[PDB]
Amino acid sequence: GLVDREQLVQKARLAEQAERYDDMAAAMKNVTELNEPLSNEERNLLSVAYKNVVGARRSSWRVISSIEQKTSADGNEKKIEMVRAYREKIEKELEAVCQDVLSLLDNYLIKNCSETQYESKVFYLKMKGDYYRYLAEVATGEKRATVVESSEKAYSEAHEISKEHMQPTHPIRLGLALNYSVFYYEIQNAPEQACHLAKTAFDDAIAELDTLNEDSYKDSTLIMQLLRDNLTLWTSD
Amino acid sequence: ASVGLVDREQLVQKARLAEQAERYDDMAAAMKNVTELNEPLSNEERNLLSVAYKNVVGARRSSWRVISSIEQKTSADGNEKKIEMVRAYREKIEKELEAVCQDVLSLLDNYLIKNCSETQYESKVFYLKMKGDYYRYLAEVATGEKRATVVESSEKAYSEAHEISKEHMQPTHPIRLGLALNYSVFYYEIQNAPEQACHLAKTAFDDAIAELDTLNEDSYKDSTLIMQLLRDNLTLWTSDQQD
Amino acid sequence: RRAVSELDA
Amino acid sequence: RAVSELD
Repeated sequence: GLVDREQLVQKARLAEQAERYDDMAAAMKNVTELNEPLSNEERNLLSVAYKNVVGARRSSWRVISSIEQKTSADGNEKKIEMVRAYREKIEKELEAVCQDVLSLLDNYLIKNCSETQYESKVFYLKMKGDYYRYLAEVATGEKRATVVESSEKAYSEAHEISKEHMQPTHPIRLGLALNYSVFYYEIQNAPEQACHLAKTAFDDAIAELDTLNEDSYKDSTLIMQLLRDNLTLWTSD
Repeated sequence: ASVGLVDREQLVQKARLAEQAERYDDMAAAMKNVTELNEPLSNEERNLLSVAYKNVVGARRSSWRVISSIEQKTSADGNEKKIEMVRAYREKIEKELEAVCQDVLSLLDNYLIKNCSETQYESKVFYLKMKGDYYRYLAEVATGEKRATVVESSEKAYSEAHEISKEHMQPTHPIRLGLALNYSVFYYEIQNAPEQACHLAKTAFDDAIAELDTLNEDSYKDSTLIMQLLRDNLTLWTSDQQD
Repeated sequence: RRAVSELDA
Repeated sequence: RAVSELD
């Protein structure tokens, strides 16, 4: 506690409202680097900043990846090169953001979790799975295989921990199930696992839905919808 | 190869790509490069430039507004540490916003407007309106003598574009309407002169309506779009007159 | 509320 | 295509 932490979180909050996620991420990275635990709010400000920063690049990457595929069919060298290069440019930005977060997760956030801070360990492991997943979206060959494995390990470990020490309605445990299911469908290409996981997690939540507070009831159903929407979409051919 | 790809067609192609990726910084840099080759810009190319820089500066206007507004509820609560922080961050955004504005304005003065031949009225008007827009954007964030100077600079550009468009362009042309639209807004928001704002918007709308009879079905969609905005503004500006 | 200047997207 | 978190 030797530089002013509250100011940094306050800058993060400002930047968020100004939709300036690069600034936001840089503030929360600084907060993280002070090496103390993050509050629930602070966790989310980090999560949100980097999700938006990498998301802008995922969105770009997809638009360009798709242009590259109709373009290559027309066979223009100059244009095929140009598009390939620009896609690469975006890739390198995306990956650099991904390491940035992953490094914070490995070397600060996860590291400094005590054995019984199960909620935090799960949040951060899910996040680690997410960001390796985002690398997998744009990787190919041996590189892809490696980050896919890294994603699985993080999503899997978060699953074990969340199964035992968190209840099935908890937003984080649902969010994990949601993203892990999506990992299965989109990266592993394993629809039956995707669905089983989403279904299981949905059903387990419904069981406990009886005695949910009215506060947490809004939080859980929001995510449970998305599980269902996906399942509906996946079970349709 | 790796995006050190520099010839003119390539650059415009990068601009198009960047635009679809919503990477306006990249887009602006490409079109700046195209401009610096010192040849005229096609209609498409003009718009790519216009669009890139409009989006780049528009992100900073939008940020600047959210923070300026936070600075005003904040100063009422009297916290030094927060008042300073906010002030500093607003400044940071300002300097970015102004830098972009000079970048464009420099291209306009030293390439685009300069290389207009006397009878390229359409281009000279586009570019002068643009020049008025960007000096206007500076005025939004300026104060004191600095503000007065850029407000004058905006008026000169918007005014010259007006003369040229009045004589050599028809009243339904999207560019002449867009100019009227933005020049009217300049009057209302920067000069704080509602009666001129309205007159100009109204005059330009009425003049367009007169010629609306014999508009192609192609240009009919282009002009009405802008004419709506003229009207919307007018309605808004005259729904809080002396009450 | 404000007035609207020339649009784009 | 599928959907992930809404943050």
